[PDB]
Amino acid sequence: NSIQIGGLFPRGADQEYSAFRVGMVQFSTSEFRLTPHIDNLEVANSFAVTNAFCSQFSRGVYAIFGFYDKKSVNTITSFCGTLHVSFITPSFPTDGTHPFVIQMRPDLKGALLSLIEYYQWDKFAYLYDSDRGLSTLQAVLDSAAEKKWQVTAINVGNINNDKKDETYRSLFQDLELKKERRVILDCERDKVNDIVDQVITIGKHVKGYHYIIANLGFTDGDLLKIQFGGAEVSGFQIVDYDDSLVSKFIERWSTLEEKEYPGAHTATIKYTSALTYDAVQVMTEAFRNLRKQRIEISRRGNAGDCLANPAVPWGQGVEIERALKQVQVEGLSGNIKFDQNGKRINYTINIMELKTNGPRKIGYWSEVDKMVLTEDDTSGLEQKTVVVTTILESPYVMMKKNHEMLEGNERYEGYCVDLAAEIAKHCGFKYKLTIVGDGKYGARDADTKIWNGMVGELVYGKADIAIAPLTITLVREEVIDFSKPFMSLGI
Amino acid sequence: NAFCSQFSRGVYAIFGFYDKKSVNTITSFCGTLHVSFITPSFPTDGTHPFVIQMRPDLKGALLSLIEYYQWDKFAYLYDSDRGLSTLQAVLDSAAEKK
Amino acid sequence: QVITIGKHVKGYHYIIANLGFTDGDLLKIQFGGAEVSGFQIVDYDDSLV
Ligand SMILES: NS(=O)(=O)c1cc2c(cc1Cl)N[C@H]([C@H]1C[C@H]3C=C[C@@H]1C3)NS2(=O)=O
Repeated sequence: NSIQIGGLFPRGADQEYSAFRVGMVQFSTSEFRLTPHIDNLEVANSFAVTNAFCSQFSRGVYAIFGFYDKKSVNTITSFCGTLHVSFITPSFPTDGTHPFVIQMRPDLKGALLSLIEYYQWDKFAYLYDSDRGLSTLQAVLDSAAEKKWQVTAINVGNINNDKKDETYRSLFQDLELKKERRVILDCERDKVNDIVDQVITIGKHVKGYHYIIANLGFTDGDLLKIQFGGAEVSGFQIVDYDDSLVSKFIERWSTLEEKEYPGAHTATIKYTSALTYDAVQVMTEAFRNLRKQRIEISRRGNAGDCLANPAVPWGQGVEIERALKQVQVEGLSGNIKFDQNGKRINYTINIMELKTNGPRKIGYWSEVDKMVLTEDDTSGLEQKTVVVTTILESPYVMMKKNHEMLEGNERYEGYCVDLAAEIAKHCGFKYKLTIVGDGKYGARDADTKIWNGMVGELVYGKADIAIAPLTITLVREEVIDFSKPFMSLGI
Repeated sequence: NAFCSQFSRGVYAIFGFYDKKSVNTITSFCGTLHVSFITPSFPTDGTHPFVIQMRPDLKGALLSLIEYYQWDKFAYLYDSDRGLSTLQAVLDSAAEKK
Repeated sequence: QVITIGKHVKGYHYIIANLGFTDGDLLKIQFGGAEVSGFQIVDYDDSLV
């Protein structure tokens, strides 16, 4: 059953079309085959989108797969909601709940709100690009108003190429006026690779700055530039290279010839191509389940003008979309589920931070569950809160009256408490205030030399330091050491 | 449907309104078919040919009025259906005039 | 390698000990913030030059 479909592809989406050609024969042919008529045409001109859509409807196909631009989303929704033709896409998700659209890209916005709330920012800059749309820009301003944030949002996308070396210099020097430190980028990969190079030229990647990339292929762009900088760069991934089928596709993908499939003989892959691959899995699961339920899709006639007045559609496409919304397989993004509208739920997004060795994950974020860090505590050097022993003596070390409600190093008060804070301020270490157990100053035992008290805590390696009323004698210098004396007294 | 029907009718000059969702469809037909279109609707953003528009721009006057009232901190309630060009405009002057 | 590891901000200061100071690349650290001085024996302003 070679079933007629239609495909829309931009002039330059060569990696994506090659991944579609791979996924075409990656799994098929125990059954029905596909008849893809490919349209390597533009996406900006909605008249061209109209011509291609009426051409493929003149063909009379059952389903159309491809991309759309923000100047075409209204046209695609307006034709598909009329003519009941199910349309599937990997592009940016739509704003309104529209029928007959399945969209392969998950949400980013709740993830990005989770990331900002995890880092606990208050004031930042937001460089956005207009031509991807403004839904995230609308979403962050509401929570910025509620969560008392201070956003300086800046449009950057309409800047031409021929002034594109000094516009960024004026832009970041205006950011130097408020002395910005925290930048969220929201662009395509080309604008990211343009803006990272201009940052690394004007010298803004030292320790102190902090960058969040709002894309899905965090490692799909260049990261060898600002890897060794000093700035810290975080982003998101939906394609995790650790997994079994992922690494299988990596080995399958690397061994292909570049000449037959352009952009294929690399290690990594674009997330757009990954979703294009999973789209074939969904689309074949559809016609699989319709032969499971044995429902015939016989058109039984020709199609005609797309301008038919009034045009009348066929509701077996409604049943096609109904069976599309029930597809649940595993793919490169993980599990998939759909809503009542065609939007994706049941996804998982990995949080990816850049380190010196390279990228690494620190946690995941689900469709309902918030940010769960994976407890990756590779911090090998923790400055230990050192052991400070003392004893209760007025006014050297005294209890407070409200010690149960307070905690720890706040509970004690006196001369020695004030002194130890000065020592730790001058020396930069961490400390915890402890008490000697046996309640003594300490002397040695007869015939066994067992120093008890505050002496043996330092002799026997128990306590680390002792700021306390201790008297320099002759018999104490042999086992512990003393500084210069700080307060004189007598019997 | 209406535009294809009237160009099949052989219209010499097209006039009518548009919302935020059909603006690309009409400018994409008119740039190809070279038909003069006239409108009282909201003005566009990019310089498109064959579109005459009677509604004047606003953003310069509104920025001048904010500078005259001498403000620093305010709220801004918007609707999306007329477009978001003014919202994109006032944020840049917010970035400049702090 | 300096411009990769990020040592050309305002504060650092470099002296090139050569004769063709402009014969090498200077578009890299021109906009940095560091200050770079050197020597020339071939002056492009002159007539025969
Ligand atoms: N007047 S006092 O007892 O509180 C007192 C006693 C002393 C102080 C400082 C004070 Cl405020 N520092 C001295 C040190 C300073 C120098 C000279 C000896 C030691 C080094 N030791 S000390 O003689 O023990």
